[PDB]
Amino acid sequence: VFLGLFWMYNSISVVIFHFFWEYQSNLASIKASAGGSIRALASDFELNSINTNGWLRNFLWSGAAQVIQSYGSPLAAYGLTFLASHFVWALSLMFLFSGRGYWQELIESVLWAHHKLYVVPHIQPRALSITSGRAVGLTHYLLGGIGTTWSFFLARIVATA
Amino acid sequence: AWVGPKKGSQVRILRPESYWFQQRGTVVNVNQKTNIKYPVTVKFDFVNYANVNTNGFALWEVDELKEGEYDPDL
Ligand code: CLA
Ligand code: CLA
Ligand code: CLA
Ligand code: CLA
Ligand SMILES: CC1=C(C/C=C(\C)CCC[C@H](C)CCC[C@H](C)CCCC(C)C)C(=O)c2ccccc2C1=O
Repeated sequence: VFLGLFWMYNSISVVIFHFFWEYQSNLASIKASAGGSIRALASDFELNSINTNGWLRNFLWSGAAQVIQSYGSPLAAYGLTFLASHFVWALSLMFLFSGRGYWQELIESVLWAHHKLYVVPHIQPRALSITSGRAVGLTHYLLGGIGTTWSFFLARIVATA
Repeated sequence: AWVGPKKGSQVRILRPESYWFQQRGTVVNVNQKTNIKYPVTVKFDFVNYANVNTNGFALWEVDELKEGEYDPDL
C-alpha cells in the first residue's frame, strides 16, 4: 500500500495535469475572439502535450510564472505554500532514502551528550521504526507533491482566470 | 559462602558492548555455581533496543557500588 500510494500520486498527478492543460487550452481556444474560427491545432495541449519536453516547457515552466511571480500579490500565499510543499517533499526524500539504524546511532551520540549534562530523559529516545519512517516519508511526499500541485493550479487559474 | 554482588545492590556494568555500559543496575540474583560463566543477573530501569531490561553478567563485568558512593542522577 505504501508503494501503491506513490503510484496513485503519480497517476492522479498526471490525470490532473492532463485535465488542467486541456482546460487551459480550451479556455484559450474559446478566447479566439469570435471571428477566429480556424483553431488549426493551436489548442496548446493538443499541439505540445506529445513530448515530455512539451509538458516541461508549455505546462509546468509556462504556468509556474503565476505562482513564482505572486510575491506582493494576494497569491503570495500560494507562492509560499509552493515553496513549503517543495521543502516537505525533499524532507520526504530524506525519510524515504535513509534508514533507521543510522538515526539510532546518531541519537545514541546525542543522548550521550544529554547524559553528560545530567539531562537523561527516561522516555528513551528511539528513532522512528522502519515502517514509521516509511510512513512519515510517504506522508511528507504526498503532502509536498499535492501541495505543490495545489499552489500551482490555484495560482495559475486565479491569476489567469 | 556468597560470591558476587549482594542481592538488590546497585552495580555498574563493565561489559563494553552492553546497552547499559558504565550505567547502573540492580542485582536480582547471582547463581552460586562455579560453572556458570554469567551468573550475575542484573535488572535495569532502561530497556535496550530489544525491549528487555534484564541480563546476566559475569563476575568481572559488574562493579558492586556502595549505598552512597554512586550518583543518584545517573
Ligand atoms: C538542512 C537541509 C536542507 C535544507 C534546509 C534544504 C533547503 C531546501 N531544499 Mg533541499 N535537499 C537537501 C538538504 C536541504 N535542503 C539534501 C541533502 C537533499 C538531497 C540531495 C535535498 C534535495 C532537495 C530537492 C530534491 C528539493 C529540495 C528543495 C529545497 C528548497 C525547498 C523550498 C523552500 O525553501 O521551502 C521553504 C520556503 C518557504 C517560503 C516556507 C516558509 C513558509 C511556510 C508556509 C511556513 C513554514 C514555517 C514552519 C511551519 C515554521 C513555523 C512554525 C509555526 C507554525 C509555529 C529549500 C531551498 C526543493 C527545491 O528547492 O526545488 C527547486 C526540491 O525540490 N531539496
Ligand atoms: C514545513 C514543515 C513541515 C510540515 C508542514 C510538516 C507536516 C507534517 N508532519 Mg512533519 N517534520 C518536519 C517538518 C514539517 N512537517 C521536520 C523538519 C521534521 C523533522 C525531520 C518532521 C518530522 C515529522 C515526524 C517524525 C512526523 C511528522 C508528521 C507530520 C504530519 C502530521 C500530521 C498531523 O497533523 O497529525 C495530526 C492530524 C490531524 C488530522 C490534526 C488536524 C490537522 C491540524 C489541525 C492542522 C494544523 C496543525 C496545527 C494546528 C498548526 C499550528 C500548530 C501550533 C503552532 C498551534 C504533517 C503532514 C507525522 C506524520 O508523519 O505522518 C505519518 C510524523 O510522524 N513530521
Ligand atoms: C482493479 C481496480 C479498479 C477497477 C476495476 C477500476 C475501474 C475503473 N476506473 Mg479506476 N482506479 C483504480 C482501480 C480500479 N479502477 C486505482 C487503484 C486508481 C488510482 C490510481 C484508479 C484511478 C482512476 C481514475 C483517475 C479514473 C479511473 C476510472 C475508472 C473507470 C474506467 C472506465 C473506462 O475507462 O472504461 C474503459 C473500459 C472499458 C470500456 C471496458 C472494455 C475495454 C475492453 C474493450 C475490454 C476487452 C474485453 C475482451 C473482449 C476480453 C479480455 C479478456 C482478457 C483480459 C483475458 C472504471 C470504472 C476513470 C473513470 O471513472 O472515469 C469516468 C478515471 O478517470 N480510475
Ligand atoms: C531542483 C529542482 C526541482 C525539484 C527537485 C522539484 C521538485 C518538485 N516539483 Mg518542481 N519546479 C522547479 C524545480 C524543481 N522542482 C522549477 C525550477 C520549476 C519552474 C518554476 C518547477 C515547477 C513545478 C511545477 C509547475 C510543478 C512542480 C512539481 C514538483 C513536485 C513533483 C513531485 C513528484 O514526484 O512528481 C512526480 C512527477 C510527475 C508526476 C511527472 C510530471 C512532470 C512531467 C513533465 C509530466 C509528463 C506527463 C506526460 C503525459 C508523461 C507522463 C508519464 C507518466 C508515466 C508519469 C516536486 C515537489 C509538480 C507537482 O506538484 O507534482 C507533480 C508541479 O505541479 N514543480
Ligand atoms: C530523520 C529520520 C529519523 C529521525 C526522526 C525522528 C527522530 C523523529 C523526531 C523528529 C521530531 C519529532 C520533529 C518534530 C517536528 C519538527 C520540529 C518540525 C515540525 C514543527 C516545525 C514546522 C516548527 C528516523 O527515525 C528514520 C527512520 C527510518 C527511515 C528514515 C528516518 C529518517 O529520515
